[PDB]
Amino acid sequence: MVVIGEKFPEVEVKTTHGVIKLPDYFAEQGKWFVLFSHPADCTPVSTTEFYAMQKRVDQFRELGVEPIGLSVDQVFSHIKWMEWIKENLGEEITFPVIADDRGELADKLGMIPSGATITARAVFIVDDKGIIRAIVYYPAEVGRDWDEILRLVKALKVSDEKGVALPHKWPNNELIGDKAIVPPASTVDEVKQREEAKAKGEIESYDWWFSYKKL
Amino acid sequence: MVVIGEKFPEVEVKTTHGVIKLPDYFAEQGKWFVLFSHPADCTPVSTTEFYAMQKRVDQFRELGVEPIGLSVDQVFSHIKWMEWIKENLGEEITFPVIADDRGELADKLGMIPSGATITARAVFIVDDKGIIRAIVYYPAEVGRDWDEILRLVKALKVSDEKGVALPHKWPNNELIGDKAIVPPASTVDEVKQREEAKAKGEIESYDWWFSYKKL
Amino acid sequence: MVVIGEKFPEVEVKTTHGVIKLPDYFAEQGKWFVLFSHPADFTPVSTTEFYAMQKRVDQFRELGVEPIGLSVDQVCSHIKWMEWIKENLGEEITFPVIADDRGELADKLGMIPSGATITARAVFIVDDKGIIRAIVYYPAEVGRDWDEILRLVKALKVSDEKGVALPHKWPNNELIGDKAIVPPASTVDEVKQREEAKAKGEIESYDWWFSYKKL
Amino acid sequence: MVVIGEKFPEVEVKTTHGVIKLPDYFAEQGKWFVLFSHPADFTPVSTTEFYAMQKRVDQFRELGVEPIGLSVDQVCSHIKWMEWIKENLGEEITFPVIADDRGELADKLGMIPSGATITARAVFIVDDKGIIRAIVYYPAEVGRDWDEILRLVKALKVSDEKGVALPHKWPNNELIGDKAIVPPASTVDEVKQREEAKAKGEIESYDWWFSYKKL
Amino acid sequence: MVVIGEKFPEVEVKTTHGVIKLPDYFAEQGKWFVLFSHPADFTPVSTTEFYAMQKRVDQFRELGVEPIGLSVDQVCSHIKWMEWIKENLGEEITFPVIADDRGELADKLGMIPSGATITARAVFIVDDKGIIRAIVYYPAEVGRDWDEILRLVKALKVSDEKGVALPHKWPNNELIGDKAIVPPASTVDEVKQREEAKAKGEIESYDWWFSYKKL
Amino acid sequence: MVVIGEKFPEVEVKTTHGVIKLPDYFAEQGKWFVLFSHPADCTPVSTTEFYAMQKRVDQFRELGVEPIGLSVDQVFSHIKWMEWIKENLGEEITFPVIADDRGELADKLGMIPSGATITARAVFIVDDKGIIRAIVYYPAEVGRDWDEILRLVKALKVSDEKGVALPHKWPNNELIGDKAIVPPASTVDEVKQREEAKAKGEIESYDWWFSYKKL
Amino acid sequence: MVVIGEKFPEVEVKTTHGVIKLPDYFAEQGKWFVLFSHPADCTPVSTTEFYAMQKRVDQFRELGVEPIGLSVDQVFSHIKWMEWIKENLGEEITFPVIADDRGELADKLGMIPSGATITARAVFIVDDKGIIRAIVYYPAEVGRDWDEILRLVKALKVSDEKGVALPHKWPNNELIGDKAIVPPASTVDEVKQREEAKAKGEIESYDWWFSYKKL
Amino acid sequence: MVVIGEKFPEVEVKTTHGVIKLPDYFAEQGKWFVLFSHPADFTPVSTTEFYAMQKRVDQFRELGVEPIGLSVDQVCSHIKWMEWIKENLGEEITFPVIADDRGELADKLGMIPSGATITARAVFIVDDKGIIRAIVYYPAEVGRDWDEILRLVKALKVSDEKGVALPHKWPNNELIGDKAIVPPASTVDEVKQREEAKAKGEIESYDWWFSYKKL
Amino acid sequence: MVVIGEKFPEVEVKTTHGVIKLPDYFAEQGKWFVLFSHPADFTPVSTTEFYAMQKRVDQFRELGVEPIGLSVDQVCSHIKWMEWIKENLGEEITFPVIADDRGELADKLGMIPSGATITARAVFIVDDKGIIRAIVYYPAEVGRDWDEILRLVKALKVSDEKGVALPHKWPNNELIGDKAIVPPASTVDEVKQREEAKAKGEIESYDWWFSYKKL
Ligand SMILES: *CC(=O)c1ccc2ccccc2c1
Ligand SMILES: *CC(=O)c1ccc2ccccc2c1
Ligand SMILES: *CC(=O)c1ccc2ccccc2c1
Ligand SMILES: *CC(=O)c1ccc2ccccc2c1
Ligand SMILES: *CC(=O)c1ccc2ccccc2c1
Ligand SMILES: *CC(=O)c1ccc2ccccc2c1
Ligand SMILES: *CC(=O)c1ccc2ccccc2c1
Ligand SMILES: *CC(=O)c1ccc2ccccc2c1
Repeated sequence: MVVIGEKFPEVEVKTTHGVIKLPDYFAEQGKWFVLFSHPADCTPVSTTEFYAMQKRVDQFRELGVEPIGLSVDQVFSHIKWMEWIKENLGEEITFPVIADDRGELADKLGMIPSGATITARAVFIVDDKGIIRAIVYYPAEVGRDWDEILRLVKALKVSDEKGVALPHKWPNNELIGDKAIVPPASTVDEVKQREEAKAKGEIESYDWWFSYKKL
Repeated sequence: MVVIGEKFPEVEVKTTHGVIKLPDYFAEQGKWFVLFSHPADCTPVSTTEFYAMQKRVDQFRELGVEPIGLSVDQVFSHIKWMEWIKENLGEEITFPVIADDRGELADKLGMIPSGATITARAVFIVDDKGIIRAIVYYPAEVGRDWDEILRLVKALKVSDEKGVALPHKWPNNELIGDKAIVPPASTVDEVKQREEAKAKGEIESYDWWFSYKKL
Repeated sequence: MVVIGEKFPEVEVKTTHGVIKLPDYFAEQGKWFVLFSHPADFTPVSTTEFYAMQKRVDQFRELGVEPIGLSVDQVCSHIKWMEWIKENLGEEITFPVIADDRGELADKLGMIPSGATITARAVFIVDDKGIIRAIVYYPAEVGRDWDEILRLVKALKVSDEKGVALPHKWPNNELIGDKAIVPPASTVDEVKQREEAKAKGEIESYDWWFSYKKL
Repeated sequence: MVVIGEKFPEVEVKTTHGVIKLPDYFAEQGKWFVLFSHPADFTPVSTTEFYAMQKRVDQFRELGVEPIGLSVDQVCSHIKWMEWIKENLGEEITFPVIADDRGELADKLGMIPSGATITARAVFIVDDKGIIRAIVYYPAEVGRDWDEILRLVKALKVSDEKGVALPHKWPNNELIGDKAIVPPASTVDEVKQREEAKAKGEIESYDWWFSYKKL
Repeated sequence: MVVIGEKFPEVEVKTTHGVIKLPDYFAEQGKWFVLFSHPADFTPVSTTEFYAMQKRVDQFRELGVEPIGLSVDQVCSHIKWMEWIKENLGEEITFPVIADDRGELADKLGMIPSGATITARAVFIVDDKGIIRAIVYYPAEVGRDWDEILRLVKALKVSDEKGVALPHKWPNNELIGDKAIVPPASTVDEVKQREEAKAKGEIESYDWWFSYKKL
Repeated sequence: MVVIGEKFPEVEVKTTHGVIKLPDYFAEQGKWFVLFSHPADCTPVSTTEFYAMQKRVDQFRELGVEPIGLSVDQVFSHIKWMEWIKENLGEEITFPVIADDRGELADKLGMIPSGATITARAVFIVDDKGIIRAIVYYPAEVGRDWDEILRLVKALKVSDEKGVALPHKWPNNELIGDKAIVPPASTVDEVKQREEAKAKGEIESYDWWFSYKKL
Repeated sequence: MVVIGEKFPEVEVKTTHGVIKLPDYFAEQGKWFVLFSHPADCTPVSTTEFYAMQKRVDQFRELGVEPIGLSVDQVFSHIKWMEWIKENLGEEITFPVIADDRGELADKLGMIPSGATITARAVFIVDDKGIIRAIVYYPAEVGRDWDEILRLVKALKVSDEKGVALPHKWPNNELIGDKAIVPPASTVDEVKQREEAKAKGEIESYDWWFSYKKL
Repeated sequence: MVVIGEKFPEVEVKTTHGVIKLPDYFAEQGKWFVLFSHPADFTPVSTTEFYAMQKRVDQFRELGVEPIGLSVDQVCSHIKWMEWIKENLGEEITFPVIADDRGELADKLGMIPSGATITARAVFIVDDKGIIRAIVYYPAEVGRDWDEILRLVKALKVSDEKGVALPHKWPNNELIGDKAIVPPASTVDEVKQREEAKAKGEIESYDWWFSYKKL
Repeated sequence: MVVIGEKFPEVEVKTTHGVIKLPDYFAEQGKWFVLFSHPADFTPVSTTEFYAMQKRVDQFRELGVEPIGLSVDQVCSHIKWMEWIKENLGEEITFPVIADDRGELADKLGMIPSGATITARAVFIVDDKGIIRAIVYYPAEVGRDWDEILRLVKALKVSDEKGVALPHKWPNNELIGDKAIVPPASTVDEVKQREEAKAKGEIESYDWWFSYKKL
């Protein structure tokens, strides 16, 4: 019961890093946060996701995006589980993990499938304004791909710094490559695009179909 | 607005290939469908993405999954855009594209962003039984990856046809590789199965809940 | 839904020249507007229409009448259509083009043919009081004639300011010529003037009702 | 939300010994169950309680009463917690533990304290007929005493077998010792019956209502 | 009907010590109170319980908690029953006994069994803030044990002033003995804090969550 | 809640002489019952009415009317209070006393003095048909007069064996005296039913005003 | 349906002394009223009742209570009937007699028996505060006793004036005599000072609850 | 409330001859009834009218009409009134007397004068069809004349049994005598027939409309 | 729709004596009026009645009451009818006759029979106050008797001047004769000659309530 572009509910949650409020603990220091949920149905796949997210927690943090886990568990079970991951899989877990009980956040963030209080492997990208910028709902049985979520958060970043729209499989589109397209003029072209085209920058056009930055 | 597991609503949707009873046009014939969705026809990102997904439509077709597009527009715009893609890109669109003007289904499926009348870049994987099986909600500025929607529907089909859960980034997991994950022992008697199955060597395991097999 | 002499509905809508409300945005600067709706962008007959009435827009502008296009598309590809016309036809486009979606305004002006969702070729003359003065509905397959809408607007301005009525084919009429028609004598006392003003050479007449003056 | 004597709510619970029907599963084999809710897994007080219940689970079972745990946790981390107990405290847990996520059963039993979402330390004695016979609600911070729940169960059993009432701190009451208390005479034939029984010395008494017999 | 941690309902009731507003009488005058409810006056089990409660009312009061009885009876015959106890059992009841007719409070406290009018054998520990700390509903047939209620009140105090949690059967726990339990490390930084304080000799542990200090 | 002539509510309720059903227990043997309910508050007055009712229960019984007390007490307190009567006022109470629960029978009869949750001093005379013959509601503070209730019952009997009406203060009226009043004739036929063989044998005529059965 | 203690329903009723509001005429005059009622005018038993009521109207009024009859008849019939009374019985009825057509007031007070449209023989003693202090409901077939109502009123004024409670058959109780009952002690301190007062001899008692004083 | 020709209300009325259905207890045996209403029994004028109605009750009965009295009184006091008349005046009243309680039928027939509560002196001649044939309303102060009601009833019977009209003071008319007036000729051919019959001796007449035949 | 005692409705009526407001046209002169309605002019029975009213209009007027006719006719037909009466029956008609337009006064006076639009033979006695004292409703077929209406008006006037009630058929009563009936009022001052004259023969009596004097 949330959509893209809606404010994250600014709620109080107990994590393995204190008790925080979400678009305060991250939005205040101008941080995005990738809030990824977990069912308690499948928790060997959750383990692989936690091993992978820590395996690539630098890439998220270099981007200025804070990973933050979530599940309907208690904190003590999570710290014990993450210590198991450190012991068996040789990997710390450095990001916080929310512990919502009775699934209040998942009810107010729409992560509860109907007929089962948890079946969704949900990911929310929330920007430094607190805007829910992208949602993913994998099934419990299929572990996600954090390379894809890395690509999505890189694309959300680039579209924010450079105001562009990011093609399919950017930056490995088969037609284009890594070139991000400037959103087409919703008014007369001259307002920005003719001023800023290859006459006055690297906002070069692509056969008059669009303007790309390659940036 | 909708969640996984929840039934796909019954709705009559007009498409470039006719008018269909959407949850049943594929279910009755035993097909899955990736109801994906773009903001507006002829947008360059949506064009790169229709191109890419029709270039992967074969791989969606070996898996019994039928692509279908959606947009809050008219079939006229869909067909005009499809024949632009036809002539100008060296490939033609071979999947129905819904005209959901009036936003009857996008509202229903939570597909429009907050404060908008246009649709986001959504994907709904719906299975042969008409059950919403997966969702993603990319924003308009970021285009999907269909390789990672192959991997999600490849993994969904494998989990349905073999009763296994699939790890992070399967079949490219860094702990396991392509080996699935068998359901964890959720019973003390079933736990005793996993220490003997590991000892028997039938499956590999880490801790009687994280058990994986080459299958 | 509308008829002649009815107030043009108060509507807020986006255009290639920005977002305006157009019962009275053109009436604020005391100008008339010829709202013409065409079926689809990048269709050749609509392109000939737009090119021709850009070719003759200085004649509409001189008359204090502001052309404004319309179709159920985006300002996206309205701008791109204008750019294509500029390139391949050597002609700018200098008038707003409403991107009324959902067929909202087109449903209030009743210019969606029954059994369709694409606009016909409608034209509405609206005067600087916000009142509809003429409607035409050409079918989608027949391009209009802007020379005739221009003749309409010249004649209808002349009637508006000089209190006259204009004949068929004015100012090229076979009987009268370019002379207008004075309001018919709808009273016995007025018949006295006409039967007498005809004998002073201010107006010519066929009878006391068919009285016309050179102006 | 439940009271003594009320029938235990008919529910499905996923224990660590499979999925069972509560009022029934223990009813068929002529068994009571002491259902005790603890707040969370890997909790210190809960771990002392689980260790102490295992140390005297046989005393509960030779009474015909089967301890069953409960928590807002998951069957994974119940076994993992019970495995921790096995090698750290040397006492392997042999009774089921309900993994009542979303607290729903807890919500029906009023085991969730005010404002919280985790459970308190509740105990429900339920007999063969699925009737709640006793309830305690300790706070999360105070560990229960299973010797008092044993004493309560022993007394609850004797009052059914032998139709008596049991004195305070039976079988170590100050006034009586281990003699039970016959139900008080509630009519004038029963008071004369009691005084005649006290005359024949079958029972002792302090008065006609407070009459007790060794049993 | 009420649960742990709830505010004791604000109500005035008449006792053998006068009419008192009870969540406020000994709340304002700075004391906890143990509200215990017996089914009827001149009941033998209730008589043994009142005898025992007066035997350990000194121990209750020296802890700052005041016993208060309750029954669906009159203040008349409450005093008559206490008088009977005084001559027959040779010790005088010093604590107030609420006489709530028609079971107003006894339904506000969910303290009458199902299919009954008489009250069960309930106990409510309430702190000086008016907060229900613990609840124990015993069946009419089983007399309570006030040594367990003393243990629970001692532990509730020690948990309030010393900010700890108390193990099962404290201060005679099997694993620990009389030593309290420090609240578990709910954060990974607190996990290091417990790990380091363990190598400071002031708490010892079997793990980072199960830590128990000396007092 | 009940009026004259209305059925006594068929209720089962527990007495000092065992659980009985009211309109039926006494109508079995076709004898009436006088149900007198006292408040549980003003014990001293009720003590004097129980003493008086016992002093004249022989006169009530030989009339075929069974006294039956009622109160919102417990049978233990009741039949310890009646023993107090026997011990301090020297007469055994020998009539049943309903110890009703919640005052349910008080609600069935509307004997509640307003504002309070207790009873007034009600008296219901119910005949061998379960019909309420008379109703008295004294206040809690004023004892009744059973002698008056004696002559009300004697009159209610004699009015049934003879079909008469009984004058004021019968049989000690100062005008009419002992003699009853045969109901005045309400049909011409009844007029000759009153003028039969010496006017029904031995009913006399006062002057001509009424006929009476003197004895 | 009105019980002891309820405010008398404020009604406007016609009487043989004009139209009068009931909880005003006597309340706003310092007087209580004994509102009695007979079934029908001119009936011999009701005539004896009216004769006796007029014979002791002086005793009633010197006591502060003034009688007011009532019937479901007309004021005209009361006037005629009282003329018969004055001529034949030689007593001029002085008190007002209500006449309520449709029996609305009699319906508010439950004065009409079931299976009847006429009134029974009711008596409502109401104090100057407007509160119903006593009710009796005799049937039509039994004439009332105004000596009993007079004793009740004498006894019920003394309760208001002297703040006591009056025993059975006061002032001719077979235990006490004419001495009233002081409020029972409802506190252990009150109990103590009750034995002190008995020792000092101001009151005399059978127990600490049954204390009486000679006035 | 009723007019001539209106069907007499169907009502059950308690007479002194038992309950009867009033319009048709006499319509069944083909008797008319003269319903006459007096203010009250034991009224001096009403007694003279009842005496006189008895003194000519045979003339009414031998003529097919049944007298029936009415008052707002009880059926007794009619019986007692006839007994006073039978002994003091020597006439035993043979006709029934209605006693409508609470003025039901009096309201229906409009015989309660304005500002009063008892009936006036009404007379309703009702024929064996249940049709009100005549109405008189004398005031309470003026006794009626039953000879006028006799000649009115004789005239009504003649006019029904001869189809004729009866003159003023028939059969003692000044102009005509005992001869009855034939219905006036309401048609020109009926006029001619009357003139023919006048010139036949079949009728006499002062005009075609004022024709009378001896009968 | 009117009853005895009401004020005669204030109306404007056109009579053969002019247009009057009749409730007060006669009231102002201090005169009663007997308003009588016949069905139609040139009706035979109506003609005998009009002849008879004129025969005794003197003894109506020497008594203070003015006859006034009424019918739903036109005044012109009224005078033509009086003229017919004068020439044929040889007598004037000196009282007014109302013509009401389609019966307004007749319909509000209930003079119109059921299922008809003409009047019946109604009579209304109206005193100088404008109060309806007596009503008769004869049918159209039965002529009235003005000697009885005289006796009624004599009796009404005697009752108003002498304050008595007139017996049946006064002054030709069978029992009393021509003597009136003195009121049963008490009037302590007045009732002394009611006793002495009772033995002086001035006031005779059949009983204490049935008393009559020569007047
Ligand atoms: C959670 C998990 O490991 C697992 C494995 C296999 C499954 C098959 C079908 C449905 C759910 C499954 C979950
Ligand atoms: C499977 C699961 O949920 C879980 C919870 C806690 C754990 C602690 C240590 C090792 C493994 C765990 C697994
Ligand atoms: C969908 C749209 O706006 C569009 C843009 C360009 C086109 C070119 C050729 C044919 C159809 C087109 C449609
Ligand atoms: C609507 C839009 O964004 C767009 C972009 C590029 C186009 C190229 C050719 C034709 C139409 C276009 C529309
Ligand atoms: C009020 C009540 O229930 C009561 C009153 C007097 C008593 C005397 C002795 C024993 C019990 C009593 C109870
Ligand atoms: C019950 C009793 O003894 C008592 C005493 C005095 C009272 C005064 C006013 C109202 C009720 C009372 C009851
Ligand atoms: C029942 C009634 O109205 C009645 C009864 C006896 C009577 C005696 C004398 C006079 C009137 C009576 C009326
Ligand atoms: C009501 C009734 O029966 C009644 C009323 C007045 C009377 C006066 C005199 C004689 C009898 C009467 C009866």
